[PDB]
Amino acid sequence: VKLKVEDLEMDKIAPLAPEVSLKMAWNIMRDKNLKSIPVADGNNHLLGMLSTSNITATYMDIWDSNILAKSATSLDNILDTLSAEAQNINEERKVFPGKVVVAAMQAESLKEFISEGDIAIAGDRAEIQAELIELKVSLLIVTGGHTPSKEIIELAKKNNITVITTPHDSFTASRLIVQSLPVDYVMTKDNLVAVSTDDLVEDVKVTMSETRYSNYPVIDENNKVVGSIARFHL
Amino acid sequence: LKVEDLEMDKIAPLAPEVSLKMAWNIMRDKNLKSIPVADGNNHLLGMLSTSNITATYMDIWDSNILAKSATSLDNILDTLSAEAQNINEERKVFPGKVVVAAMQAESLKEFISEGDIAIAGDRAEIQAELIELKVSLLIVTGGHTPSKEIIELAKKNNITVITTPHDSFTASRLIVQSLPVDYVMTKDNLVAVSTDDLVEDVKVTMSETRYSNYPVIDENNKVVGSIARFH
Ligand SMILES: Nc1ncnc2c1ncn2[C@@H]1O[C@H](COP(=O)(O)O)[C@@H](O)[C@H]1O
Ligand SMILES: Nc1ncnc2c1ncn2[C@@H]1O[C@H](COP(=O)(O)O)[C@@H](O)[C@H]1O
Repeated sequence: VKLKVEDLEMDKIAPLAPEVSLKMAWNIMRDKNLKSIPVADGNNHLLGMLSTSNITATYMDIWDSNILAKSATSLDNILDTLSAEAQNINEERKVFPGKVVVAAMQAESLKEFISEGDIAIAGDRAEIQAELIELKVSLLIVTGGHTPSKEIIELAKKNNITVITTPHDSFTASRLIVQSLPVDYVMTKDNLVAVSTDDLVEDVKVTMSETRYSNYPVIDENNKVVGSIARFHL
Repeated sequence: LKVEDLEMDKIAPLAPEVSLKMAWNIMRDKNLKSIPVADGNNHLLGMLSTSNITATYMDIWDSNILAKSATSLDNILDTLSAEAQNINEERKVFPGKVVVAAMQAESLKEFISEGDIAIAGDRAEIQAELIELKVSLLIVTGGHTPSKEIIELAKKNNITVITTPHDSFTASRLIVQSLPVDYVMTKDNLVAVSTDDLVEDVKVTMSETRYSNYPVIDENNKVVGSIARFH
């Protein structure tokens, strides 16, 4: 009998969940030396492929802010990525709709640069933080590990502004934050070339030579993601 | 069947001083998982993967990174779409850390030290104090070219000063794309293949590793391209 895909020895790795961050994804991938990994849903049906090339394009190619918006990046992803902790959470805002801005300026001229719904990265100055609150940023990120005073926190409570503290400095926090993005915003979703447990190895061969992908997700006869295969397993 | 017989990617190798940005553009546009790096005589120096680029962006705490890597100013200018208003022509290296000068005048001394790379806005006072602190590189944001006065101060004190159209957040994201490929690429245990090898023998070689591509050399040890399992 000719060989089928299940007859091979492949990478039986658990697919990623679509809500996990680029950062969580890269750690999982790097630690298995994977060039790409499947994404699946709660029922373990194929949603996507995620390549290191996708991650990289996301860093190397961005004019676009509201990126946090378009990706619907969640607060948990930002806290994890910035090793941060929340002092107040607007529990009814799931999306941060504006752009990321380093509040470099002094208090009076912040309005020329920072709008309602923006994500502002500020330092340990109460004056700055109060003005960012009055401007109704969707998220205040305070740097240097300098947890804000109770007065500022109560003002965020009053106005329902999400406020968090990271130990990182503004530069570092600016480099990190894009690692927060969920995989599902970055992964490939269309024209997925998948392979069945029961396809003949000789058929898969043909199929694989048609494209140049590092890996192909393997799906069982019940349509569930079982792992992935590469040219190397042939 | 000889390796040369086969059909391959005939891609020109990267020069080792090229930035990650420029390198990614060439790869992205030729759809390359990896690419050879070679010297000015076309002898093999290394292999550069997108994994090596990504790892550089994800896993980095290490400032002085600009220093460790001898990142050049032309690389920073390109990446930041910047213009130089003064240049210290006797300094190839920027040795300190990158710091966003978000702070106020009198407080800068606590966070910024001599040799640092300061990202600043359109404030003469701040720019002047940064100069007085002897930063290696003052980067000015928002397309806000510094005043003649600030320019002459940089002149007398030999401080490199440049202006980028980008804001501080974006400058901070971009700057790391400046590093030269040779700081990032794999250098050792390079697995290469001769134009004049048995295709059956490159098959055994290849199965012992999981690399996307293997660079191809002729019998003069010149890099002619690369091949993959695909081929
Ligand atoms: N098996 C696949 N089917 C369809 N698209 C893929 C597959 N694997 C990767 N991709 C996508 O195709 C591009 C190149 O993938 P890769 O070869 O894995 O670097 C990236 O956008 C991937 O997300
Ligand atoms: N042909 C090769 N020989 C030796 N090392 C390589 C080769 N290609 C890539 N590498 C390195 O091995 C690691 C994985 O590369 P890749 O499989 O191309 O993502 C990266 O650090 C590469 O720089």
